[PDB]
Amino acid sequence: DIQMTQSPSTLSASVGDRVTITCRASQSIGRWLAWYQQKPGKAPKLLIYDASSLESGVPSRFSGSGFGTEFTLTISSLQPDDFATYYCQQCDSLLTFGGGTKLEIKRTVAAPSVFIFPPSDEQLKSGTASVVCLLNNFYPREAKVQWKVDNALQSGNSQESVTEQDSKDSTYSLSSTLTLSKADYEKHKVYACEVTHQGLSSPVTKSFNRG
Amino acid sequence: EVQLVQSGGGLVQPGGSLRLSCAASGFTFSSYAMSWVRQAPGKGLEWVLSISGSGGSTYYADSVKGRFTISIDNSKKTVYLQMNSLRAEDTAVYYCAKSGEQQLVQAEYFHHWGQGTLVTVSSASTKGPSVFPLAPTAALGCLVKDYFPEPVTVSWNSGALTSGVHTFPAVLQSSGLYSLSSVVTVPSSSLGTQTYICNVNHKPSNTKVDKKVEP
Amino acid sequence: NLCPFGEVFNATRFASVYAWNRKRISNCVADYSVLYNSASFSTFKCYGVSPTKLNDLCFTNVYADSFVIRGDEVRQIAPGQTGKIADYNYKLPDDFTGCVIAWNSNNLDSKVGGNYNYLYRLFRKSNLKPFERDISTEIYQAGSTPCNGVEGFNCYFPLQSYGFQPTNGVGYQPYRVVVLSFELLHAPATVCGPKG
Ligand SMILES: *[C@@H]1O[C@H](CO[C@@H]2O[C@@H](C)[C@@H](O)[C@@H](O)[C@@H]2O)[C@@H](O[C@@H]2O[C@H](CO)[C@@H](O)[C@H](O)[C@H]2NC(C)=O)[C@H](O)[C@H]1NC(C)=O
Repeated sequence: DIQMTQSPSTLSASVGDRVTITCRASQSIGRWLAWYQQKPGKAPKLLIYDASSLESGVPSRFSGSGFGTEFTLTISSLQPDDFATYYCQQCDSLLTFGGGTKLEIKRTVAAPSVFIFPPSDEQLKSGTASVVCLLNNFYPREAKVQWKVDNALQSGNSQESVTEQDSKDSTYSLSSTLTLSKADYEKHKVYACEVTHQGLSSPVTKSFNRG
Repeated sequence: EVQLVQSGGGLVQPGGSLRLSCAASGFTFSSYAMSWVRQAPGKGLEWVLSISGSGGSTYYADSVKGRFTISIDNSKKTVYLQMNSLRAEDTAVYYCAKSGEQQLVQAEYFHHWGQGTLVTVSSASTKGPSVFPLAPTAALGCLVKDYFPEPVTVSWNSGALTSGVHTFPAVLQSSGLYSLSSVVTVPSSSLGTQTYICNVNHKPSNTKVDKKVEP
Repeated sequence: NLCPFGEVFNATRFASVYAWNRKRISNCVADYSVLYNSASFSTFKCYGVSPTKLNDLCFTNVYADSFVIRGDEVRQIAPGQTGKIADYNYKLPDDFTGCVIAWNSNNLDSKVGGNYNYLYRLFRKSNLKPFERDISTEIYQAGSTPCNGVEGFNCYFPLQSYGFQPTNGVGYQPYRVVVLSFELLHAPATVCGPKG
């Protein structure tokens, strides 16, 4: 098959900037290449095809270039509507897409307010225990959370969820939920979530001791 | 104007069958190769099938080859996607897409898209959410756990408090049920004065649960 | 005003020969010697004219028809030819005045896996007249079974896909073609060579 690899996977820019996202093809695909834009939960929109042809009714700030293996999409003077995920696509051998490049709003660096929530008594009657670590209104999006029950490791028991970039402050928020059985939950006392993120000099761990 | 109107879809048991429709107007139906593209929850785009303007050439992606069928009804200007032996990895929004000029036989590019159709492949049965307090500038919230199918709509104090509220993307757990949280960071001091109620609604099960979060 | 032959010769996409494109060039100056040497042309055959002599004439209109055919069919793009292309897709008149220009476009128009979107008409009730076109994609019903727009038994799609792959021998690789024709009428437009 022909694989498409886009680069970078995420890009941060401001209104007015000029952006350049790249798409590399495992083999030469000549001019058989197109770019699309997708907002979350909406149909993609075609922007460029045949490497360099502008689709009808697409703003001219969008241009495409490349022939063979290395392709480039260029937005000259960015605008709000342009913040989106972008996919390239080849049609030289069947039809495959690239993984996509997310284009996000650049804002000033902010640290997350890290909150920890023990499982409620109501749920502990259910037989399971959901402990929730919350990180609120941080930027950039990258942040690492890890749980330690009695300073252990916790693996495969946590799941995270991240909002999209707010429109007000342009930050992100994230939840990490740790689901354990009431037996294991009642079998230790030191529950902590440790967060590292660029707005923090040193990682902030938030914790409690059950009971 | 070119329009692609999609019909069908919804929840289907694993191994089941389902057929999707795409009703075309505003262009010459036989002048363009037609395609389906899907997007699995939180992933990018996957081409699955195509058919030529004349109906005489069909092209399949291997992940659906042998299970999915694409077909044409010219009098209705409609594209059908017949899906058999459905697996869970087939859960996705399915897009109908029209190709461009000089693309009579092969789809090259996708110049017009349908609005998308959720196909959910799961053995789970409909269930209303359990709601648990996330008790506490401070933060508090509401854990919305073990519901199916999506969606659930949360609001705080009947939609009055919308400042500083983040309701997270739901996660589908190993049980096949969904889970999500809705948080609110409120200026403290109100921790002892204001009274915070969260408002969970799940229409597929006609369940309405309002839970009071307090210190 | 320089004639926009770049838009013709260098178009990213080219028409299918069955749906051959025509562009009218007017109100401009063109150097046809420069055009002759602008690229490597596998053929460049003129009738009634020549590049060097075009550079000294003015015409009312120049039409540039363009399309893709396979290598061994370029020779059907000539006055008085026969075959599938000349009969059913693109027909020059016996008294043609202009130039036929072609070059190998394997790198641009083939696909690893085949390009079936370049087509030619395989049959037609009667031959094209000169510069006539036939763009119908209608299925031909050969029996009583209705086709409802679908190929099948007794239901013949009249367009054949070339299916261009880079591995093809030279004669089956795609060629882009531009046919320049030259017209003098009692009209106000003028398309002139540099010394006309
Ligand atoms: C068709 O294009 C060629 C090439 O043009 C250059 O290469 C392309 C890939 C694209 O990037 C163009 O924008 C480039 O300008 C033309 O050949 C050039 O002609 C100019 C004079 O007009 C000459 O100075 C250059 O050296 C030529 N370069 C090459 C590589 O041949 C050609 O003239 C165009 N055809 C017509 C009919 O205009």
